[PDB]
Amino acid sequence: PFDYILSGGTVIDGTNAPGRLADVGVRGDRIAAVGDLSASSARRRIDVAGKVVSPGFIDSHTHDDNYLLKHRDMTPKISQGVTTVVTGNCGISLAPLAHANPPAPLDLLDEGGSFRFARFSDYLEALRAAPPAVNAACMVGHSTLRAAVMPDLRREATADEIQAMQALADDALASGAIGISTGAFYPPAAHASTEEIIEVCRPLITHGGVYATAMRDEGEHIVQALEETFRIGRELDVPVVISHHKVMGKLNFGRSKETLALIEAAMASQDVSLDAYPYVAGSTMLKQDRVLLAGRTLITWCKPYPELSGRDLEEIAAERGKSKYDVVPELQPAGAIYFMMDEPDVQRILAFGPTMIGSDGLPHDERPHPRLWGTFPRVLGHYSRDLGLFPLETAVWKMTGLTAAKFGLAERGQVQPGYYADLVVFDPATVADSATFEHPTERAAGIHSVYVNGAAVWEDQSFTGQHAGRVLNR
Ligand SMILES: [Zn+2]
Repeated sequence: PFDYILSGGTVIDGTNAPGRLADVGVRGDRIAAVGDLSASSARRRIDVAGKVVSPGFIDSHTHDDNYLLKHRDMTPKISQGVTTVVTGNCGISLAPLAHANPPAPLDLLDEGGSFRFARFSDYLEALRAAPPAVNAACMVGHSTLRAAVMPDLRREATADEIQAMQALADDALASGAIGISTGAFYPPAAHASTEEIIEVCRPLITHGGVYATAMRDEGEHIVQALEETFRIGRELDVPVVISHHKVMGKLNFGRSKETLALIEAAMASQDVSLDAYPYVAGSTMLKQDRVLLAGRTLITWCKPYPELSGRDLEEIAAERGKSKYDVVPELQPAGAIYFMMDEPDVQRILAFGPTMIGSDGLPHDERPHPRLWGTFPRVLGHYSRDLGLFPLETAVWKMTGLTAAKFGLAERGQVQPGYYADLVVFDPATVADSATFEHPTERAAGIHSVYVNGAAVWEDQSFTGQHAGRVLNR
C-alpha cells in the first residue's frame, strides 16, 4: 500500500505540459504512481482539490552552504516550496577553508567561525550526519580555493598555487561536489586570469561536473564577460551556467535583448544555461563600485557599525560628508541591496526560454533582500498568473524539470512514477510572494505543503521537524 495519496488536485509534472487532473501516490521516498489512484490502497488519502501538485522547487542559485548546517529547518526555502538547493555559487563555498576572518564576499556565509572545514568531504559529511530539511547539491567555489591557497589574492596565481587549487577542486568533486563556480567580479578573484580558471576547473571533465559563474562584469563590459564564459566552456568542454543574468546600470538598460541573443547563439554550438531572480535589485557584499552604487542602495548588515543595518546608504554617506562610493571603505565589511536593474530586462530574461529560477538569497543577512523568502511564489503568482509572462506549467518547469536536467539531479524535478517524492502542493489562485523590501521575511501565501524524499517538511505553515534532505551527487 502507498504511504499516502495526494488526491483530487491538478498535476503539473515539471515537463512543461498543461496540468491534468490526477492523484499522486507515494511509497517511502518515491512517487509510486500518478493518475486515477482510487483503486490503489493507501494509508492516507489527502484531499488537495483545487490545488496543484508539482515537483519540489529546485533553487538553482543559493548561498545556503552554512545555513543548511546552522538552521536545518531551512524555513526561508521550504516555506516557498523549495525541496533542493544548489550551493557554493559565485565562487563562494563554505569549504574547503579554515579561516577565522574570510575575505568578502565569503563572509556572506559566516556566522562567526563558520569556516571550519579544511576539506570539502568534512563539509559534506557534516550535512549527511545532521541533514537539513532540503536536499543539497553542492559546488566548490574558486574564490574559496584561492583564499585557502594564496597568501596574496591581489595577483594572478602561480603554477604551484594553481596546482594546489586544482588538487582541492578535484578532491571536492571526488567527494561529491557537482561542479565549480567562479565570481571574478569580486576582490578575491578579480586578479584571476581566464587561464587560471580553466586550469583549476580541469577536473570537471573527468568528474562530469558543471561550471557555474557570476560573470566578471554585468554592465558596460558584459559582452566581454559573456565571451570569456563561453570560451571557458569550450576549453573545458563542460556545461556552463550563467548565474543571476542581468544588465546593470541605466546605461545598460534594454541590453538584455543583446545579451540573450548572444546566449541563444552560444547554446546552438555549446552547452550553456542560465538562471535569474525575479527582482530589479541585487544584493551582495558592500563594494566600492560606481555602477553598483549609482542607484538606491540599502545596507543589509554592517560589522563595524551594526546600527546601520536597514539604512539607506545615500543618507549614511551624505551625513558622513561623502559620496556613496567614498564612504564604503569605512563601513566594510558589510552587505547591501542595489537597485540597478530595470523591470523590462528582468521580465525579458525571466521569459527567455532556458532561464532557470534562482533566489540568490543571502540567509544570514540582518535585513535581507526579499528574494530570500519570495522568489518562487513571485514567479508562480505575480509573473505567471497576474502578468501572464508565461503559463503556469512553464513557470513550474523553470524551477523543476529544467533545473534538474541542467544540474544533473537524477530522478528529481518531475512528478513521474519511480522518481523521488520531492513535491509541493500549492494553490495556483493564491500562491504569492509576501516578502517585500520593507518586510523581507514574510512567508509566502498559497503554499499548502512541501515534501522532501516523501516526508512532509512544510505543513500548516510550519516546519514539521523532518530532516529529510540528502546530499546529492551528479
Ligand atoms: Zn550568488
